[PDB]
Amino acid sequence: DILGFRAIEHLRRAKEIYDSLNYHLKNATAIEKLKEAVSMMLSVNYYPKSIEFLLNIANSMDKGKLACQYVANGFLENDDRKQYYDKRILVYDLVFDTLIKVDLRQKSYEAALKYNDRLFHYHMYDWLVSQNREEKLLDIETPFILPYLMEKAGKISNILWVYYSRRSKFFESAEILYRLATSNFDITLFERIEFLSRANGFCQLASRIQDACEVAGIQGDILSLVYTDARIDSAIKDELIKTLDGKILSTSELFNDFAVPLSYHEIALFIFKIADFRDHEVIMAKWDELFQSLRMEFNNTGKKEDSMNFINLLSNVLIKIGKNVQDSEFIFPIFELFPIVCNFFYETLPKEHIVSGSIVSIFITAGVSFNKMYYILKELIETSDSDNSVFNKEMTWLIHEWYKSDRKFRDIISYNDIIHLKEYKIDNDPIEKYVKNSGNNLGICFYKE
Repeated sequence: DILGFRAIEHLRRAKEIYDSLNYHLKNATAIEKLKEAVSMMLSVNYYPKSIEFLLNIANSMDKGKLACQYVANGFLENDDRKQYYDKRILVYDLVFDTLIKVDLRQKSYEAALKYNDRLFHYHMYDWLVSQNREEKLLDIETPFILPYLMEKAGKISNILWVYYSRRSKFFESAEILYRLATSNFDITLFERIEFLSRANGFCQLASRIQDACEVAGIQGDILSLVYTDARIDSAIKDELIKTLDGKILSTSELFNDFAVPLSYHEIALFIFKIADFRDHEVIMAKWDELFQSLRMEFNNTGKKEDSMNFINLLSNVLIKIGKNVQDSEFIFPIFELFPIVCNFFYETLPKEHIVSGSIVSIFITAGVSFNKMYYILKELIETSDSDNSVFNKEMTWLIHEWYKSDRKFRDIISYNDIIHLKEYKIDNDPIEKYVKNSGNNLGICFYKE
């Protein structure tokens, strides 16, 4: 009571004016009263040691660590008495209310920070996030910053856009953006992926990250299609869109709840690759649909235009999904597929609109090497007892396409020994001949630039 009036006087004399400052410090050791005392401290620019004062007082009453236990329950019953917590917050708030006023102003911040009190920092930080000084957190090097961010991990995206940033160590950063992308709060794919584009960049984890990138991408495709697709209402779309941007989904869900009812057959195919499906029948069953749908939209008038136009778009669709699934031999059985393609070509287009090379150029452009494409075709020719009039024209086009594309190839067979082959034959084979003399070493795979 009186001791308080005396302390207030000790600070009153200081105001009229270092000694009285010490008399105020000691005066403490001995609520709205406690505010007043400070207000006068500051009149003489007494901030830094004012804070310590306030803090020391906060620690002097709890003496100690009882509030901490109250929080471990965070209860409304007496828990480890709430009173202690409710008290310190008031002091804390005053430490903030004063910090605000410092708006040489850095010597007052590095006091609070450079001061052992978890609860305080936990609350200083909370106080920083409130007035959006979130980025300032990224400039804090206290032993209590780390845990704080960790605990508050799960607008938390700020805490996390703060965390993966925070970590200048890549492992930890990535492990964060991963969960960031696989989380529950609404976060568009474009960011879910940029989280992965980032997370990936830093690098079992790789495993789960890549998988994610892949499945995510598929949704992006399905999503892009739902736009163009005219079989949908914009609200349906939207509902769907909500589901697509919103998270990564079970493949079977992606397949059964989308690719099928929406007959996006390329998708289902690409899915097959990632999931590592192999059942030839079902794989081919899906290829069949692909071609059969393609057929529906075509308009055969016998004109050289509609033919080419379709040839193009057809070659286009194929090369796309081709690039995506070519590296798989079960999703991309070139031996079973190339025929079917040619077949698809003639079964639809006027024979006179089909040019030698139109079919094979697709696989080549898809990402298949000249080397692989060659042997498969050669087999296809010597395996069948039929005419092979079609494959021959293609092979003829292919060999001519290789020579004029690879110097390494012209270095084995002369321009003379190439202009001869107008239609392919096992004995006319310029490659077969060069092998019966120099060996079967055609050098590394030659792809299309």
